[PDB]
Amino acid sequence: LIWGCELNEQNKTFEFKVEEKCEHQLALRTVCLGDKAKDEFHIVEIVDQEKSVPIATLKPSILPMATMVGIELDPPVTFRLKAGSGPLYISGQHVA
Amino acid sequence: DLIWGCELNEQNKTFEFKVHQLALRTVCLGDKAKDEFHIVEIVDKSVPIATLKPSILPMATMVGIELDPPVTFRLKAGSGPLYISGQHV
Amino acid sequence: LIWGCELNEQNKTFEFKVHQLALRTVCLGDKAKDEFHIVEIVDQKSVPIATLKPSILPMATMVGIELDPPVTFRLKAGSGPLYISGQHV
Amino acid sequence: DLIWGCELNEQNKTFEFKVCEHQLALRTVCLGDKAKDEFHIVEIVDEKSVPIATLKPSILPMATMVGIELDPPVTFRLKAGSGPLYISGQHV
Amino acid sequence: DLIWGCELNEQNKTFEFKVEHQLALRTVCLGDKAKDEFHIVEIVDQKSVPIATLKPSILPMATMVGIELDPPVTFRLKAGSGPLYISGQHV
Repeated sequence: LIWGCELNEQNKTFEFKVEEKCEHQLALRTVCLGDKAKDEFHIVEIVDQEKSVPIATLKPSILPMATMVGIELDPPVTFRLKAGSGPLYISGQHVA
Repeated sequence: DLIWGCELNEQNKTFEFKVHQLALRTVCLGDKAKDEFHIVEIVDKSVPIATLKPSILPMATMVGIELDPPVTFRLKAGSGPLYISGQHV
Repeated sequence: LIWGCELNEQNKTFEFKVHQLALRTVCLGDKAKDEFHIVEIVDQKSVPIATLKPSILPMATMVGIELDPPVTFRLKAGSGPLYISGQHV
Repeated sequence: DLIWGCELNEQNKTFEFKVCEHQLALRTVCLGDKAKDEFHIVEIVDEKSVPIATLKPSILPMATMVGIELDPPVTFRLKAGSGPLYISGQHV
Repeated sequence: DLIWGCELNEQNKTFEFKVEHQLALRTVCLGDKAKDEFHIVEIVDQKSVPIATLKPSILPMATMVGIELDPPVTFRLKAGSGPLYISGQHV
């Protein structure tokens, strides 16, 4: 199944988790802005312990999405909107 | 192994791919699309997967996205033409 | 190994003529007019695969598009020169 | 498995990555939101420097790196620009 | 395996990768002083095949995926002044 989250200013941080192990990874597929996103740089980072790794920088009028290739993560994973108001959408898939 | 494609627009905001797996390859705008952000998502949960705008980014390459039918593509925003392309796999 | 064509305003078509073609990139030449070019794959019908435009996106990387002969490439919109590259797989 | 990243910027232009064996697979390069609006170039140093990415905030603020798998130690340097420029990768 | 690259420019429009082992291309990118014009790079099968078009204020680099090449190959700057840089790995 396809997975998605939305990061935005009210909800800057989203923790993806899990009812089974199983060992399934989350493979990122794309990151993309909503069409009422403010016209400013939006930066999405992966958080783990404190270290975060920026992985995408976007801006509506410059670069509104990015294709993610090869990123496979071990749950639990935390995504965070380091900069920007969003909506910023992340998509992915379950992988074995 | 052989090419598939759909078209979404204002009067056709949806396309069900029904009855193997679909590998997406590209999403791109037609040349008369209006100059606005277009968002296409997968519903089966709604998950956006591309945001495009003719004078900013008129296409994207999709990598790794392989889907089991049935899946519906929706144009969450924008009026199209927006084309999705892919391959049976 | 390496292969490519050139579609343009005279030559809108190129037929890849009968194992397997892996597209690599599609890119515009430096004198394409500044307009939307669209390239579709035609079958034995039609699936737009790249939208480009010199001052917006003048090339794209193709990933995962592997084709069985025959297949034809059409310059649906635009003057060209537009170049496709590929590799026999 | 675990995600890796580094920040190259004007103060710290060079970042040396050091570790049963394990390559570093790069995933993305991207600019910070206060980077100056100028071209940033990043290169791998081994002395021969090979540039791998050029970015600029108002033109192309990030890129996806595909297939670049490196054997430690690797050195990243900011050939141009002041950053922040962020690199992400995975142990593989 | 190991990192390879070359600089192509107006004075040196060609670079020949010379001789088992293929070259997997990774990126192409422009220098911060390239002029603001379309640069094109093609593989010369010595049919030259363009593989990239870039321009500093529109698109200053691109990611190559799946291009693996047997030497001898030659890369040619079909337009543009450069510096244009190409990167790759021996696979």
